[PDB]
Amino acid sequence: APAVPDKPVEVKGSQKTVMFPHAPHEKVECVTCHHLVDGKESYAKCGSSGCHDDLTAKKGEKSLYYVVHARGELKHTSCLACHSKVVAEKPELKKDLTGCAKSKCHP
Ligand code: HEC
Ligand code: HEC
Ligand code: HEC
Ligand code: HEC
Repeated sequence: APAVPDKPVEVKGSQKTVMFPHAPHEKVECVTCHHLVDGKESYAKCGSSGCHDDLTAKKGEKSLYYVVHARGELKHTSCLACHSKVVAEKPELKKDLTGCAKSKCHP
């Protein structure tokens, strides 16, 4: 597959941009986030046209916000869904991984 980015990359929303760092996720399988689409591999941007291209709505499969922040039952793992579990085991990282403000995602 392509080489994983070695510097934080930009995850553009409609107003905010959150930097995503691959290094701390080196042990997570690529497919967990870059999930298969139509049975095929894809490393395209999450908010690509035809993917999670609704950058303003809070819900719906097309909502980038939803695929990122939902803790609900999803077809794939969201950032918050996994972070909740990590935080359950490492409570000292609650603010860093799940905070809406002053977190590692939203400083
Ligand atoms: C606490 C539970 C949080 C609240 C409430 C919000 N976030 Fe986040 N967030 C993250 C990413 C990767 C993005 C960019 C992609 C996108 O969702 O569009 C954002 C963006 C926002 C936004 C603005 C949405 C927009 O610009 O269209 C809002 C209002 C927002 N977030 C609220 C990632 C993360 C993250 C990293 C794991 C955490 C802990 C949070 N966000 C927490 C919250
Ligand atoms: C979730 C925790 C992830 C894991 C595990 C991996 N990647 Fe990733 N990657 C993820 C995001 C949120 C982003 C930003 C996409 C965006 O919306 O901008 C990326 C980006 C990439 C890219 C660059 C594509 C691009 O954004 O233009 C590549 C080439 C990439 N990721 C590769 C990759 C590989 C090979 C992985 C496993 C070793 C891998 N990623 C894991 C989220 C996640
Ligand atoms: C288009 C080629 C896509 C890219 C690139 C990414 N996603 Fe996706 N995602 C896409 C579809 C067609 C679907 C529906 C389910 C399916 O697998 O066919 C999804 C689903 C998700 C989900 C679950 C959403 C739900 O409502 O259950 C999540 C959590 C999700 N996608 C996350 C995600 C992330 C973080 C991506 C970037 C690394 C990403 N997707 C890329 C289509 C596409
Ligand atoms: C589990 C399968 C994960 C998914 C999906 C996402 N993240 Fe993650 N993240 C995970 C771990 C194991 C860690 C490290 C915790 C530790 O023990 O130290 C992280 C860390 C981050 C961080 C913090 C890095 C730092 O600055 O210290 C960020 C900012 C982060 N993760 C972002 C992020 C985003 C935006 C995701 C969705 C695209 C995402 N993570 C998914 C585990 C998992």
